[PDB]
Amino acid sequence: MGHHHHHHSHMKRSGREITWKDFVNNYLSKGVVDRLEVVNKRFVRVTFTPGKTPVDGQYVWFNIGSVDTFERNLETLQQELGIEGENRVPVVYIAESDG
Repeated sequence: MGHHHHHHSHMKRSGREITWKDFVNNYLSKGVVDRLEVVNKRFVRVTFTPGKTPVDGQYVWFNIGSVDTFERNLETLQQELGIEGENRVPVVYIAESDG
């Protein structure tokens, strides 16, 4: 049960640091990605579809720096891989001043 874990602990970034190319091939094109949550605009968390991996399943992430560059590449990437409205991966902008 992933319910009993360290709740009173800081978000250790997100999880495992991956590259954009690894993201595309092993996750994005496989449809196992639900959404891309851009946390504090520093990086993007690859959110897995609820069922594939739990919270304890340890989510993956990648640094972008240039949020603009991330978005241009993502929307191009989607139109290349034939992603239409249903497979379009929702981009959720996150920015807590705490981080």
